Amino acid sequence: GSKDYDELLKYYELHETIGTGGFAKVKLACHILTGEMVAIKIMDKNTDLPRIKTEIEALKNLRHQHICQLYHVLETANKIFMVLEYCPGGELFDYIISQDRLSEEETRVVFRQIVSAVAYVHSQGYAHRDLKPENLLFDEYHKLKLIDFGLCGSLAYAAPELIQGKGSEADVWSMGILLYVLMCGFLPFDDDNVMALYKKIMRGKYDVPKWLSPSSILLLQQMLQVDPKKRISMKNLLNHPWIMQDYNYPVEWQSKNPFIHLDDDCVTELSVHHRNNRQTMEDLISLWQYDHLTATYLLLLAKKARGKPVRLR
Ligand SMILES: O=C(Nc1ccc2c(c1)CCNCC2)c1ccc(-c2cn[nH]c2)cc1OCc1ccccc1
Repeated sequence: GSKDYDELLKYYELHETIGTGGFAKVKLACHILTGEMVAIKIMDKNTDLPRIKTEIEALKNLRHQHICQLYHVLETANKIFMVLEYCPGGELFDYIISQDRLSEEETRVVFRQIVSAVAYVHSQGYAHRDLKPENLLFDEYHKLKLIDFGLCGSLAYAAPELIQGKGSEADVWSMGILLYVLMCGFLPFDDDNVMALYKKIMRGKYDVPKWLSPSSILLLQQMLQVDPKKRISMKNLLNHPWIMQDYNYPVEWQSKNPFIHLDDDCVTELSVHHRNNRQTMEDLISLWQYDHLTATYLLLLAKKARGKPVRLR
């Protein structure tokens, strides 16, 4: 009887509704061809348009093993549907509060996935501008994926010039706020009034607790430079000693999930399902229109790395 869930329910089986906040709620669901669990961000357009499409059109052109992958895309008459990677681990935010502060070791593993994500985003020419621990999840395998692109509670991680409206280096500051929140358990510049914080952010003076490594403070000092030209570049960030402390080899920000290389095993299987020549489907898949076929393929080689047999229904 669903009037708007026509197309969706033809390709997915609905499950437990999550995310309820009027503006958007995410319901997990099962891709029936692949039997693979997905999350679907449901938004009606009665409660904006461009900010969302700026996120979706970004996500259309970025693929990376630490960005929450976007599959099919669907727009109803008064609704919009986005299916994305399954991220049951939850926010890194709650993961922070789970165990008070985070060890330098544990903070190092989380953070290097973050830089590899953000360093790849910058290669393609985008900046996320809104980096908060509420915007990065854990997949089924404790890998980290970033969401809520949108811009391409959110002021504390904002760079000084981002409040000045005066360009990728705003994230290097945001990641510096992240790391401080990671190893400790609190923010560099927070307080109850927004007026006082603007002052503290432009002032750039923040405390430094007991437990922090002499290697950390250096890195944060290079990251929390109100001078964006004196802020540390992404190039030096990928080779930095704190980042190469134990885990000792360059941050592999190179996307291992490509727009260019189509896995044969998945495309051979996909062609027998549609009754096409394999060469015919390969070019068709490379369109990446983010309709059903793209969802089927990208959850098929995902099913492959999952270890499952590469089958449909
Ligand atoms: O599948 C997602 N989340 C998710 C799935 C299962 C469970 C949990 C969470 C909470 C842990 N215990 C219950 C199991 C999931 C995947 C992608 C996106 C997403 C991708 N772009 N934008 C949003 C959002 C998702 O959720 C939203 C969420 C809900 C509660 C907190 C944190 C996050």
